[PDB]
Amino acid sequence: LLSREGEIAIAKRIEAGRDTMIRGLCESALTFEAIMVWREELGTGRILLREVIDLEGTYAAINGVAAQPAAGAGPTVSAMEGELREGVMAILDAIASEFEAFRKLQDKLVGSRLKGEDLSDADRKAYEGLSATIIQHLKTLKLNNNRIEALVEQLYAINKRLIGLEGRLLRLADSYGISRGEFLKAYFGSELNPTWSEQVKAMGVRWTKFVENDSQSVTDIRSEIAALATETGVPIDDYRRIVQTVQKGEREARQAKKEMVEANLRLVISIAKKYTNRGLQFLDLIQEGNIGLMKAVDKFEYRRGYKFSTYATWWIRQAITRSI
Amino acid sequence: PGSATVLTLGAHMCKWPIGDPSSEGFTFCGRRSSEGPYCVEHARVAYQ
Ligand SMILES: [Zn+2]
Repeated sequence: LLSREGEIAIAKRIEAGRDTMIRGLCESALTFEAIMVWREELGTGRILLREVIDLEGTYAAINGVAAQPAAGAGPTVSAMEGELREGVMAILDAIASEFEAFRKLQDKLVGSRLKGEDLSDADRKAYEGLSATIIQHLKTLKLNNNRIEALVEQLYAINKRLIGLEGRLLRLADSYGISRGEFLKAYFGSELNPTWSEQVKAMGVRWTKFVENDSQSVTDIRSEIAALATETGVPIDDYRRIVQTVQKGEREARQAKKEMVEANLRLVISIAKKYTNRGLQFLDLIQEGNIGLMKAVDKFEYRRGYKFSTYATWWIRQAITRSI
Repeated sequence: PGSATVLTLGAHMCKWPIGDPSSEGFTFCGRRSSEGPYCVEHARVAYQ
């Protein structure tokens, strides 16, 4: 069903969605703490190269060919790792340095908001630059899909805790007769403001009663919230935006991938037919084949000109065989 | 050079990518989509 141009278009949408995800993720301190831990665990053999990066994709990128399953003369997983390790460590190293630089301005920005003011125009432009170069760099690292998904999960988890704390504040305000709209307009954007409770008092008797009579709960929740802002190295409203950014990119990538899998079902089937009596049901063969297809999609590099279906066949086949 | 980025890419808008995703000037077509991710023109390019 897909032309070569359709295959490319899908690859590009996946890559763009992924980039949007990374773009959002790189604003959070946690994503780079995670990458620092992975650097650590690699350096000490706690984890293997293959769990951090897309091993076959990276190795294929050495000669600009198609990614293929690891091993009769082809390279084993250990072989690929041996070829790639030094370069991956070098990149993680360079990135560590750029993260430190970036995190200094993160702390500057969060602290600045905590005092009420904002980053100097220079410190801010520097922030922008660092962000850009870091996103590009991380792109050259070719992270494992599971690692990116782990980052996304962590980000969203934080967001769930935030939404909980805001829910509490919301009903609290409600009991003093402050509507959702009234509250959210008074609250969005000022989550780090130290003089918030004193400033909202000026909004009248309901607000005054709210933050004086129930000052305890209020200051507690706002403390917890502020702790999220600390745990992620960004102000709360920024975190809101990051989360939406990542969700958007994620949905684009997911949809593009889905389209690609659907469009290559026929291929999957035609491979499943060759493995009918080998112990598994036809539908099982299909689903496994699809796991393999999805892997081919994850590792597909359109820029290198190789035909998608014949490449995908290796991964489909590997998934089927392994299940058997 | 279309009228959308990933962020601004609304629904029923054409998801046809223009340029290199690594490029700062990367865009999507973003014209009215019809039965799928793509306008008729880009659907034609994308399929068969
Ligand atoms: Zn179009």
